[PDB]
Amino acid sequence: YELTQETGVSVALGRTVTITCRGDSLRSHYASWYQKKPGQAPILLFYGKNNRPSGVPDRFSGSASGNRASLTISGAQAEDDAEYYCSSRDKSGSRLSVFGGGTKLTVL
Amino acid sequence: EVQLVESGGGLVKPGGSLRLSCSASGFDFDNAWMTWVRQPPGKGLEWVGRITGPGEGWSVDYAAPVEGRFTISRLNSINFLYLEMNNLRMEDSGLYFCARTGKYYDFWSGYPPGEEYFQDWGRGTLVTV
Amino acid sequence: EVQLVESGGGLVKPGGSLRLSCSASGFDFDNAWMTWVRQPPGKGLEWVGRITGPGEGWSVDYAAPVEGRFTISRLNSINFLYLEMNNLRMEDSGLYFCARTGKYYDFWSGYPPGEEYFQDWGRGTLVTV
Amino acid sequence: AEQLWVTVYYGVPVWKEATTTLFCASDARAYDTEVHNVWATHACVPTDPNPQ
Amino acid sequence: AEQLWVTVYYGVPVWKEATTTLFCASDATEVHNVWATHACVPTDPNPQ
Amino acid sequence: QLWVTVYYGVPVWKEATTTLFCASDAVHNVWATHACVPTDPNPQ
Amino acid sequence: VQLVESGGGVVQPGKSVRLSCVVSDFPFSKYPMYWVRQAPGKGLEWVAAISGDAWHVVYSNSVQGRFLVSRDNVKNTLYLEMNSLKIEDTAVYRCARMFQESGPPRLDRWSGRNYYYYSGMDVWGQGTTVTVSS
Amino acid sequence: LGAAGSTMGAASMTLTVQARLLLSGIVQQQNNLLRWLQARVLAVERYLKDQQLLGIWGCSGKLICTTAVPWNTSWSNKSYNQIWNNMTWMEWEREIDNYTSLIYTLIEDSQNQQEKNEQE
Amino acid sequence: AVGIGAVFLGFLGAAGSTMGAASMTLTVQARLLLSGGIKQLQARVLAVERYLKDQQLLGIWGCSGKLICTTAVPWNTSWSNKSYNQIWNNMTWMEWEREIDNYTSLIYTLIEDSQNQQEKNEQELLELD
Amino acid sequence: FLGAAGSTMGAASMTLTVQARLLLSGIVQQQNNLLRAIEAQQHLLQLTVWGIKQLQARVLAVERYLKDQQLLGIWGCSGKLICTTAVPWNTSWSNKSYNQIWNNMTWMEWEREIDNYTSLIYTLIEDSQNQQEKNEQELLELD
Amino acid sequence: TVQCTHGIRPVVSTQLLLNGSLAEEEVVIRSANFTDNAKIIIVQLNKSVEIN
Amino acid sequence: NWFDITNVLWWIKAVIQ
Amino acid sequence: KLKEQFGNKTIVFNHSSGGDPEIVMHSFNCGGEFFYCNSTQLFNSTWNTIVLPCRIKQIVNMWQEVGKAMYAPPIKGQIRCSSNITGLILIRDTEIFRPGGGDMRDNWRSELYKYKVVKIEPLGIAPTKAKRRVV
Ligand SMILES: *[C@@H]1O[C@H](CO[C@@H]2O[C@@H](C)[C@@H](O)[C@@H](O)[C@@H]2O)[C@@H](O[C@@H]2O[C@H](CO)[C@@H](O[C@@H]3O[C@H](CO[C@H]4O[C@H](CO)[C@@H](O)[C@H](O)[C@@H]4O)[C@@H](O)[C@H](O[C@H]4O[C@H](CO)[C@@H](O[C@@H]5O[C@H](CO)[C@@H](O)[C@H](O)[C@H]5NC(C)=O)[C@H](O)[C@@H]4O[C@@H]4O[C@H](CO)[C@@H](O[C@@H]5O[C@H](CO)[C@H](O)[C@H](O)[C@H]5O)[C@H](O)[C@H]4NC(C)=O)[C@@H]3O)[C@H](O)[C@H]2NC(C)=O)[C@H](O)[C@H]1NC(C)=O
Ligand SMILES: *[C@@H]1O[C@H](CO[C@@H]2O[C@@H](C)[C@@H](O)[C@@H](O)[C@@H]2O)[C@@H](O[C@@H]2O[C@H](CO)[C@@H](O[C@@H]3O[C@H](CO[C@H]4O[C@H](CO[C@@H]5O[C@H](CO)[C@@H](O[C@@H]6O[C@H](CO)[C@H](O)[C@H](O)[C@H]6O)[C@H](O)[C@H]5NC(C)=O)[C@@H](O)[C@H](O)[C@@H]4O)[C@@H](O)[C@H](O[C@H]4O[C@H](CO)[C@@H](O)[C@H](O)[C@@H]4O)[C@@H]3O)[C@H](O)[C@H]2NC(C)=O)[C@H](O)[C@H]1NC(C)=O
Ligand SMILES: *[C@@H]1O[C@H](CO)[C@@H](O[C@@H]2O[C@H](CO)[C@@H](O[C@@H]3O[C@H](CO[C@H]4O[C@H](CO)[C@@H](O)[C@H](O)[C@@H]4O)[C@@H](O)[C@H](O[C@H]4O[C@H](CO)[C@@H](O)[C@H](O)[C@@H]4O)[C@@H]3O)[C@H](O)[C@H]2NC(C)=O)[C@H](O)[C@H]1NC(C)=O
Ligand SMILES: *[C@@H]1O[C@H](CO[C@@H]2O[C@@H](C)[C@@H](O)[C@@H](O)[C@@H]2O)[C@@H](O[C@@H]2O[C@H](CO)[C@@H](O)[C@H](O)[C@H]2NC(C)=O)[C@H](O)[C@H]1NC(C)=O
Ligand SMILES: *[C@@H]1O[C@H](CO[C@@H]2O[C@@H](C)[C@@H](O)[C@@H](O)[C@@H]2O)[C@@H](O[C@@H]2O[C@H](CO)[C@@H](O)[C@H](O)[C@H]2NC(C)=O)[C@H](O)[C@H]1NC(C)=O
Ligand SMILES: *[C@@H]1O[C@H](CO)[C@@H](O[C@@H]2O[C@H](CO)[C@@H](O)[C@H](O)[C@H]2NC(C)=O)[C@H](O)[C@H]1NC(C)=O
Ligand SMILES: *[C@@H]1O[C@H](CO)[C@@H](O[C@@H]2O[C@H](CO)[C@@H](O)[C@H](O)[C@H]2NC(C)=O)[C@H](O)[C@H]1NC(C)=O
Ligand SMILES: *[C@@H]1O[C@H](CO[C@@H]2O[C@@H](C)[C@@H](O)[C@@H](O)[C@@H]2O)[C@@H](O)[C@H](O)[C@H]1NC(C)=O
Ligand SMILES: *[C@@H]1O[C@H](CO)[C@@H](O)[C@H](O)[C@H]1NC(C)=O
Ligand SMILES: *[C@@H]1O[C@H](CO)[C@@H](O)[C@H](O)[C@H]1NC(C)=O
Ligand SMILES: *[C@@H]1O[C@H](CO)[C@@H](O)[C@H](O)[C@H]1NC(C)=O
Ligand SMILES: *[C@@H]1O[C@H](CO)[C@@H](O)[C@H](O)[C@H]1NC(C)=O
Ligand SMILES: *[C@@H]1O[C@H](CO)[C@@H](O)[C@H](O)[C@H]1NC(C)=O
Ligand SMILES: *[C@@H]1O[C@H](CO)[C@@H](O)[C@H](O)[C@H]1NC(C)=O
Ligand SMILES: *[C@@H]1O[C@H](CO)[C@@H](O)[C@H](O)[C@H]1NC(C)=O
Ligand SMILES: *[C@@H]1O[C@H](CO)[C@@H](O)[C@H](O)[C@H]1NC(C)=O
Ligand SMILES: *[C@@H]1O[C@H](CO)[C@@H](O)[C@H](O)[C@H]1NC(C)=O
Ligand SMILES: *[C@@H]1O[C@H](CO)[C@@H](O)[C@H](O)[C@H]1NC(C)=O
Ligand SMILES: *[C@@H]1O[C@H](CO)[C@@H](O)[C@H](O)[C@H]1NC(C)=O
Ligand SMILES: *[C@@H]1O[C@H](CO)[C@@H](O)[C@H](O)[C@H]1NC(C)=O
Ligand SMILES: *[C@@H]1O[C@H](CO)[C@@H](O)[C@H](O)[C@H]1NC(C)=O
Ligand SMILES: *[C@@H]1O[C@H](CO)[C@@H](O)[C@H](O)[C@H]1NC(C)=O
Repeated sequence: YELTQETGVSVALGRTVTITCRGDSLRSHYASWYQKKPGQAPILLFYGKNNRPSGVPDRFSGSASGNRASLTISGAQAEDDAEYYCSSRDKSGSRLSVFGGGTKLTVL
Repeated sequence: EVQLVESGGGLVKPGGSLRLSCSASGFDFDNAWMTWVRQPPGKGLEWVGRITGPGEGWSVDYAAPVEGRFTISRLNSINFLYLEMNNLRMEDSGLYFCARTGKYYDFWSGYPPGEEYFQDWGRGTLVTV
Repeated sequence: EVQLVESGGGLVKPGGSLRLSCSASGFDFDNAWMTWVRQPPGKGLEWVGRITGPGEGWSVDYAAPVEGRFTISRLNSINFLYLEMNNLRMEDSGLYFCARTGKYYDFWSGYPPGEEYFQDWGRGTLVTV
Repeated sequence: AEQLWVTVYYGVPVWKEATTTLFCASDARAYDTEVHNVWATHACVPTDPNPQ
Repeated sequence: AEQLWVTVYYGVPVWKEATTTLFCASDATEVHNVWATHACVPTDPNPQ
Repeated sequence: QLWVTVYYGVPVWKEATTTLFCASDAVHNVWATHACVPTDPNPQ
Repeated sequence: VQLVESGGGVVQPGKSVRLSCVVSDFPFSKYPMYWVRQAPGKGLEWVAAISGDAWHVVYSNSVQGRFLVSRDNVKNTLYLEMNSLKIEDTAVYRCARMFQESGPPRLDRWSGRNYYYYSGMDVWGQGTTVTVSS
Repeated sequence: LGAAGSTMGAASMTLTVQARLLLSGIVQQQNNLLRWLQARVLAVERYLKDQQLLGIWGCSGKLICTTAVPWNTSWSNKSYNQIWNNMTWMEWEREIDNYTSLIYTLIEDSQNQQEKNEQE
Repeated sequence: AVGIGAVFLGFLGAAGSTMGAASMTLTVQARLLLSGGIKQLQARVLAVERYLKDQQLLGIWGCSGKLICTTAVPWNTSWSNKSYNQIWNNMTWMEWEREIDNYTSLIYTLIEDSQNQQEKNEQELLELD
Repeated sequence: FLGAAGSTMGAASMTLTVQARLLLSGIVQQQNNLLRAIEAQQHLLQLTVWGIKQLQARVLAVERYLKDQQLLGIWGCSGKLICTTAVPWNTSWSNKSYNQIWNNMTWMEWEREIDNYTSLIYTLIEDSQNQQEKNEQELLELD
Repeated sequence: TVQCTHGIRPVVSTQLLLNGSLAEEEVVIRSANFTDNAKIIIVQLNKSVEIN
Repeated sequence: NWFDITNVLWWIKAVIQ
Repeated sequence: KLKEQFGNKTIVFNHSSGGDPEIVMHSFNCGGEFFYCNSTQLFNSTWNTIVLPCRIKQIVNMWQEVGKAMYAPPIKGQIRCSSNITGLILIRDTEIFRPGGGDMRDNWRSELYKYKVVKIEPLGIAPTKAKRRVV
């Protein structure tokens, strides 16, 4: 999984947490971010350099520097307790896509 | 109001074939890029392949472990997406998702071919090999 | 293997009408220029008119003593050539030939519109006025 | 999603029940020559059908 | 060679032999004649 | 100049002597249905 | 015209031969053919029939599935191949032409199904004889 | 028949209403067959006369269609706005009734018998 | 002394099949709709008077002479809760014309006066340039 | 209108530029004057033997006109006179060569050449082209 | 779907039916309510019974 | 064509500098 | 096959009754000739070469209308017609079956127990994504 994510990250309820995603392809390509809970379809949270899809709460933001990309949940809620995946090119200039390993975010 | 329902998943012996379907609603299926994503058991999301639209000639791209075995197609007349799988292996098994695919490219910082994102997903259909 | 068979010739009163046919075979009739030539009795060959092909818009040219009375046409679907004659006179009578028409133009000495030559002929059909 | 528009079709194989007029279509051999067969009324319609 | 295609011509000069039912045409009044039966379509003196 | 445009559907009329058909509103009357068609829904 | 056969003789049960009837002069693709079997001292039994375009084949019930017929309109031949031979098949085989001409198949409008007309026979070949014994 | 008093440029908006109700009108004869159709058969023949005639005139399906036939002012030399924004349709028919069959051969020949010789 | 099996299709032969299989079959129900002691004649007019009506309604809709055609009238999802691929792959026509029986009058008014009336005043006034 | 019934098929297409010699025009100039309403100026005065026969005469004028329009209507050839199709000619129908059909042949003899095969050609236009193209046209409007 | 119905000989007889048409090798008997007393019992027997 | 669009834009970005 | 709709008991057969012999005795035609035959012998009861006395009349009523009546004297010689039986008409009334019958439409109901005539409604509409080209 050339896109590397944290296995697990905890956050106190109400507090702010940032999950990151690293890979060589991120030096050339943005990432997009998805929330998934078991038994449910994934949810597009954030993509591009600064794009959040309507209906997604403002607590979510994406950002990018060097070879890493990161999602920040400001003021984590109970609903936010889920799996988060990033997705991007697998190599620079690729027509193919790839997913990170996925970060389990338990809310404390 | 977008709705995607995968189907056709089931138990299959190694080496066997299988055909997953996806009924698309709620948007313009015809010009929409579609993608197949799977989740193996106890593992994360994995990109399988994606079919493009008219301008791209309905070109399709495939993940390496699946290239040559799998075939993605569409019949735009009834807004169905398909996934033809041949010569399956244990690791082919998981939950298979179909998802509306958006294209993104920022002009001043972008690098071709920009990036693809998955705005709408279905519930998935279970493949057991 | 080219074959041309004229038909439709016969006895007709002065002032009358008549329609000669020509069935073409052995070559590409469609893009071929065709020409009508007649031989009055006890006289020599006489150029009647010629229809061109597609690039020329099926344009037709006519001999002066015949311009206005005669009409040359084609139905390329069954490789037939036609000659519609109206208001005939004694001197309209003779033996009527149809012939595949070739175009010739030498670059360095030529003068437009070069020259037309008659590579294949039929046996003719007899017009009596 | 997409906009849909109505599309006309002709010769669509459907039916409703109706009550119409059927017609006699009898035998047509040996109806001539004194055969005033009142059922045939001299071979009502001479079809001799090929019942496909 | 040229792969031939089907062409429909409407107005070909063909016929067969057939049977039919006919109708009168009288060329002309109180209508009380047995044969003439002036309840009948009038003719046309066109030479047809 | 003046070119002659064809018009189909122009509402003009002659006078014609022709056949009408009777419509009677609606037991075993001779005018009921053995002469005419049944009941009149609406005149316009 | 001339109408004979070939390949006749005598074989065992369980065997398989194929005769060869050859016509002479009439256009062979125009006409259908037949096969008939006269048992010695008995009447006649119809055997088989082929269409003119070699598309329609109708067999007798007794010899159903065992035999085989075919045409070759270019070589103007007529074959009767046989399988699973029994002793009661010992009789005289005859090659025979339809009396009338036949047309092409008909294709009734109301149901998409063709029709091959079949009528009887005028020219019997003198025919070979196959005997099945030990 | 509502725009029968309109000018020829104005009554053209009611062309659809006249065409629809030519055939059978509103449907009478409310299935009362209880207890003798030549007038019913003629109305179809009046209808099928015209649709075939618009079929020969290259103008089936339409209501208003153009041509390649120029006008001949010996029919009526009355110019454009002398009639168009000045006259109804009953009067325009009473100017062209003598010339009617003469118009029909010219529309037949020089518009579709002509354009049959442009097909190729 | 005749007989062979089916070749093309039969009359009403697709009337238990799906729409996607019956849509290639319409000509057989299209041909035999017209051809087939006064009481024969009273049938020979009703068979005509039904044919003209169905011919006439295709004429008004800008759809005369074609077997199928499309319009620009939008399908209204209030008319059908059926999904798309269920219609084109599962439902027969005989069932289908019990389901939209009530809406039929709304449909026919919303073809003519909606579009093909409107596609002539728009059509006639695309001149002047 | 039968003026070229002895002419050849390669030559009868020349005079067929007149509207099959104004074929259908002879009907409308007839039924304008068949519908002389002297029949309505009498109500036939009775029911007569002729009016029984005229009624059976006008029906065949109605029906056999329609059977020629409908078949032209279904073939994607509505109202035209010479239209081409997409059906390939099969040489099994006629092994005559090209010029013999056109330059060297009548019409009514050519009827008896393919009067057997005629009905197969009828189905092989509709289900091969005019059923077929309408679906492929509708696919080209899906986009 | 047939063009035309099968053989119907319109014979006239009470209390039986003579030159009729018979089903396959079971006997089938139909009626309207088949519990009601004043109905008609239609009998179709699988074989023929010859009469002189 | 998307894969061409991105390429042409990247090129334009390169050339205009 | 009379049995399997109720129990397994009490089947009988009984002869007809009621009125003048034209509805009692068995009626049928035979080649331009009319027969009224006695059929009482045919209906003995059961449990879980017969000769019948036939009678011939000449003045014969029309089959259902009252009023007019046809008539036919026969041709020369004797008359013979072999025939068949593929059905009979009974009534209900230990459960009594008697040969009833007053309508040969029921005979034609036995002949036409399969058929149904439906008209084609060939025109139909459906939606899709396509659209007429508009300029
Ligand atoms: C279209 O289809 C129709 C059919 O379908 C129809 O339409 C459908 C739509 C359906 O509705 C369907 O129901 C319809 O029916 C086709 O019509 C068919 O056309 C053919 C012709 O092409 C007809 O065949 C002919 O029939 C006669 C008998 O038919 C009569 O009766 C019918 C109906 O009752 C009439 O319609 C018909 O007109 C006749 O009156 C048949 O006898 C003919 O055969 C003889 O003549 C030919 C021609 O000579 C012989 O063929 C030759 O054979 C020799 C020998 O090998 C060859 O060397 C030659 O090459 C060959 N060909 C030619 C051109 O010569 C044929 O063998 C036979 O010849 C006779 O043979 C006998 C026996 O040998 C011989 O008798 C001998 O005499 C001598 C001296 O006397 C000695 O005594 C001998 O012992 C003795 O045996 C005799 O002299 C020979 N005579 C001659 C002249 O040679 C002919 O086949 C067919 O009837 C007709 N109908 C049907 C239902 O099929 C139509 O063709 C289709 N259209 C197309 C374009 O294909
Ligand atoms: C122009 O028209 C042509 C003719 O049209 C015909 O007439 C018209 C009037 C109208 O009715 C048309 O409908 C009609 O078709 C068109 O030609 C047709 O083309 C189609 C192709 O689509 C042909 O269909 C093929 O049919 C073959 C035969 O099927 C029959 O036979 C099968 C069994 O075959 C039999 O096997 C035995 C084995 O023993 C043979 O016996 C041997 O015969 C020897 C020779 O005599 C010898 O004597 C030996 O002793 C003897 O053992 C026997 O001969 C043989 N039968 C034949 C006829 O040869 C049956 O299973 C079947 O039910 C039927 O009875 C098929 O083999 C073939 O399938 C094969 O080919 C496919 C494509 O080539 C291939 O994909 C398959 O995998 C398979 O290998 C086809 O199905 C049809 O026959 C043609 N018609 C005629 C009359 O021949 C023509 O198409 C058209 N032009 C155009 C451009 O379309
Ligand atoms: C149930 O179905 C059966 C058979 O399916 C019917 O039985 C047949 O009924 C008909 C009608 O009566 C019988 O036809 C009659 O046959 C008489 C015997 O003719 C014989 O002799 C001639 C001499 O050449 C032979 O050709 C013939 O084959 C017989 O061998 C005829 O004499 C009758 O003709 C009379 O009427 C004509 C009409 O004008 C007179 O001109 C004659 O002079 C003559 O008087 C008549 O044709 C037929 O025989 C019956 N078949 C049998 C008994 O096997 C049943 O009728 C039917 N059931 C009912 C109730 O109708
Ligand atoms: C779908 O159609 C309705 C209108 O059809 C109505 O409902 C039918 C079942 C029948 O009863 C008809 O007679 C009706 O006219 C559209 O909804 C209407 O929108 C207008 C907006 O101006 C509103 O005034 C009406 O009340 C609505 N009618 C309703 C809700 O029944 C609807 O817009 C159509 N949908 C599309 C996509 O065009
Ligand atoms: C379609 O409409 C019917 C009712 O239509 C009315 O009655 C018909 C006889 C005909 O005259 C129509 O033009 C009328 O408008 C609906 O039938 C109802 O169905 C429900 C449940 O099935 C039942 O309770 C009602 O009694 C029925 N109505 C009547 C009047 O009896 C039917 O549901 C409609 N179908 C659709 C898909 O809209
Ligand atoms: C009648 O219905 C059956 C199904 O009930 C249809 O059979 C299907 O045909 C298609 C066409 O090849 C196949 O893809 C399906 O697999 C078939 N179904 C099954 C269960 O095998 C049949 O086509 C229908 N009849 C007609 C004339 O369409
Ligand atoms: C019909 O036949 C039956 C029985 O074959 C007749 O009924 C009895 O016949 C005997 C013989 O003479 C009489 O003694 C009886 O009085 C008859 N009736 C009863 C109820 O037993 C019957 O008479 C014959 N005729 C008719 C018209 O039914
Ligand atoms: C066609 O005209 C023939 C006269 O000319 C012949 O035509 C060619 C095809 C050769 O057959 C050759 O013998 C002659 O030059 C007639 O003989 C014939 O009957 C005509 N009709 C046809 C072929 O249908
Ligand atoms: C028969 O037709 C040919 C073809 O046009 C013509 O030459 C000939 O004059 C015609 N026959 C007669 C007797 O006119
Ligand atoms: C009828 O007359 C009135 C007044 O004269 C006029 O305003 C009206 O527009 C006329 N009708 C038409 C259709 O022009
Ligand atoms: C039509 O115009 C021509 C001139 O092109 C003229 O000769 C002719 O007289 C005009 N028609 C009539 C009926 O006057
Ligand atoms: C038409 O011509 C006649 C005679 O030349 C003339 O009196 C009349 O004014 C003309 N009308 C027009 C509109 O030109
Ligand atoms: C229309 O014609 C009438 C007829 O008399 C006339 O009074 C009126 O002035 C005309 N109007 C125009 C605008 O030409
Ligand atoms: C039209 O023709 C009739 C009959 O020839 C004639 O009486 C009438 O005056 C003509 N109309 C004109 C305007 O000349
Ligand atoms: C139609 O779809 C349903 C799904 O709800 C399915 O159960 C049914 O089998 C389908 N019909 C046919 C004829 O297969
Ligand atoms: C039907 O007929 C067979 C003999 O053909 C007979 O064995 C059987 O009993 C009959 N069926 C009934 C219900 O009697
Ligand atoms: C049949 O038996 C009796 C008589 O009509 C009645 O009570 C019963 O309801 C009937 N059953 C039906 C009509 O289903
Ligand atoms: C026969 O009837 C008895 C009692 O009425 C019942 O127990 C038995 O099951 C019946 N026989 C059959 C085969 O049903
Ligand atoms: C049968 O019915 C008749 C009357 O139709 C009656 O007289 C007779 O006694 C009955 N027989 C039996 C065994 O029920
Ligand atoms: C049986 O039928 C005969 C026929 O004559 C009848 O007389 C008798 O009453 C019936 N019953 C018995 C038990 O014999
Ligand atoms: C009628 O039956 C009796 C006795 O059963 C017998 O003697 C006689 O020959 C039969 N007659 C016929 C024509 O069957
Ligand atoms: C009458 O029954 C016999 C009994 O075998 C049968 O052969 C015959 O065909 C039947 N009659 C008719 C007209 O079917």
